Amino acid sequence: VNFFDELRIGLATADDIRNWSYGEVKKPETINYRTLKPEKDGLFCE
Amino acid sequence: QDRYGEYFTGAMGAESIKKLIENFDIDAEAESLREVIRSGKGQKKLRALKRLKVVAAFQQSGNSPMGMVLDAVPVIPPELRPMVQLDGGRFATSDLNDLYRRVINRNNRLKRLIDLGAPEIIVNNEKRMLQESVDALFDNGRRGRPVTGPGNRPLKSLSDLLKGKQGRFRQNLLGKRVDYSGRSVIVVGPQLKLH
Amino acid sequence: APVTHIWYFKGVPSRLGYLLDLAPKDLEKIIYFAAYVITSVDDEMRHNE
Amino acid sequence: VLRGSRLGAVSYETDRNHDLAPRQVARYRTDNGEEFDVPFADDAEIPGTWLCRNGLEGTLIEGDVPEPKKVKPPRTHWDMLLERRSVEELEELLKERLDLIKAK
Amino acid sequence: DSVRAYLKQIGKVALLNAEEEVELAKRIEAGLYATQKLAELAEKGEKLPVQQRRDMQWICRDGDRAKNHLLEANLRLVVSLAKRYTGRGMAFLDLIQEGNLGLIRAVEKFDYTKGYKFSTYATWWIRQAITRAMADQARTIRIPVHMVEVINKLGRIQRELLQDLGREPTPEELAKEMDITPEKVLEIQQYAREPISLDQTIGDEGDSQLGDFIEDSEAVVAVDAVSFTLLQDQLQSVLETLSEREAGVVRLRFGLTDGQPRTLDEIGQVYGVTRERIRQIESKTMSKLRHPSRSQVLRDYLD
DNA sequence: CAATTTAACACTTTTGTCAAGC
DNA sequence: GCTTGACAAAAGTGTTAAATTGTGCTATACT
Repeated sequence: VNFFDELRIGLATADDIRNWSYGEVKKPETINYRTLKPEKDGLFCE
Repeated sequence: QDRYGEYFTGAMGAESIKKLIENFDIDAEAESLREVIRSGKGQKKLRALKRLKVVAAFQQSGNSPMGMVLDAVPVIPPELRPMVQLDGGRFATSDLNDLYRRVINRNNRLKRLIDLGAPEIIVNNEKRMLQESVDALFDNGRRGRPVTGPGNRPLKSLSDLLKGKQGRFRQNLLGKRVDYSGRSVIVVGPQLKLH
Repeated sequence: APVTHIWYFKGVPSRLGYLLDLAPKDLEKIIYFAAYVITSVDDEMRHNE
Repeated sequence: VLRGSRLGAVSYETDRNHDLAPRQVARYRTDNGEEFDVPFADDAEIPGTWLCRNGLEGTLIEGDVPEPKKVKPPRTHWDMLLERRSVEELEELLKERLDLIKAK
Repeated sequence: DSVRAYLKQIGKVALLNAEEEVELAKRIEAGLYATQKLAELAEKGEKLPVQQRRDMQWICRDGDRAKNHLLEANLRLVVSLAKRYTGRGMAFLDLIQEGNLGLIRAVEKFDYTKGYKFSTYATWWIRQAITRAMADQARTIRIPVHMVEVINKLGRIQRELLQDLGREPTPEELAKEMDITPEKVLEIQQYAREPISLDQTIGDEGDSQLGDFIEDSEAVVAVDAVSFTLLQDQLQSVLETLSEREAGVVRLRFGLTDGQPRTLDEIGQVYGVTRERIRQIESKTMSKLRHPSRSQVLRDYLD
């Protein structure tokens, strides 16, 4: 690290966005009200 | 469509734009604008010159222009939009994880609504809602009156985290608080040496 | 369904319109489902009949 | 002034690759043709289907046929119409409607 | 607001009269039967004549178009109900859109033989659809439907009791009406509380937001982080002061070598001696270490 | 109302333990 | 320095009683 020569910014296509991700968010829930755990496929899924 | 549907194609919404740009040739527009500029005696020269900058910008660097239409959107990592329980059990949450929620809702309903083949009067309204939700997610207020949610305050979009006084481009250059530091009032020491 | 990136629709100038050659307040109707637009006309096919 | 915490806690342990958990990688393919890898422990019991990055429930490559994973069929508009109309009534309905289009 | 486009677009179709609803429903049923006939008869051949085939396909298309028209003419009903439930947490236009999904179900189930108007039946389906939608989607932290209903019941009872008494009731007063223990209603009230916005401004000015001043309880404390390592060394130096014969048992017993504690029997997998003898060796080593000659070396690390 | 998950409980197996004495 | 017999406490294994969660349907008429 710290050997950076330049930093470039450009348009991102759907392929790049799909490559960055580790999985898609299929449901809107975030955390369960009782056990306060992240939900199976929510915005906070582990 | 009923009379002549076999010899023409039409569409509406962002799908129409995607189909329009799919087979659009960049070189032809650049050459046409360049020729109009060469024939500069026409008053269209100014508008053609204004367009040519963007057209050449897309004409160069090889990257395609289809990136302006999104078939998928990224999700920021959770801890940059965290949900934290304050002392006493009361929860505090960033606005982002609400905006995303809307996009997740209206999308799913659409994926349901299409399955049962609802009339276009409903499917097109659903698509309009989905696009408006995405637009509010990226830049809230660019549409018009921004979404507010709880209270009567606008919800911070992604762009709002880089745009205003608060952000990683304005607040980052204003320095950071540091450890191994202190502060105190001063009095005159006449017996001290200069160092 | 695909969605346009708002940065390039309401760019002032609208880079999208400048690229594909439609003026602002026209793409606005296109984008938000308020007006139809023809994406292809088969000139040879229609001329055949 | 006020304090809070994330949904988890921190651990101060230090060790590194000098401890190795025996692991092997399974291979999956999805509907659209994309392929993916998943490292599992040597306890294995690898599942026949896995939810990959792209969101498609891909299938393992080693087996000729995966676990059937059979599920009940869906309920559709005819199947619910049949719960209120007898086939004998539908026959008469069809006859009645065919009479009008036959009029011309 | 920009819902006006939907209102305009649905305004181009006129309402149905009492006699058109039955016609549309009967057409839908006939078209469905025709489609199912064309689907079924293919399983055994049974060619139909070209004229009958075309007429039956026209019947199918007419049924589909009649279903679409029936949905179109009744889309106006959903907004009149959605305007009642607006402001409870979900967007007005989302309310309308997801009530439409109950409207399709109402059209699916509606029949004319009962001799009732389409509105009479469709209203129930639209209302339950809107209720379910609001219950599921109205909160950032999802609350199952039955929990939402009990919360609403508590709110309803509390409002009346506050209007009567003139002040917020004690939990037992609400319990006397809920037929559940006061602590139960106190827990329901905790479940009901909404999260606050982390981005809200603090300090009476736009200087900063609340999130900028939350102290993290589970922080990586530096002095502890190093201190533990020192112990993990110091302890080793004490264990290394023993003979390997003694040291191995403790290192295996508590899992120092690989992080997994081992039962008395499993230590014998490399040492060979029986579990009781391993216990005796553990006791010997355990008493030797606790002697002051080695305790003082690391006593004060416990805090 | 059906389906799913949590827990309450009986039994089996293992883990820890004392003394004889080799 | 250590094996063996014998015992009780702790903890896995499975059943199932109870608690929680998801889902379809309510037909005067109401647009």
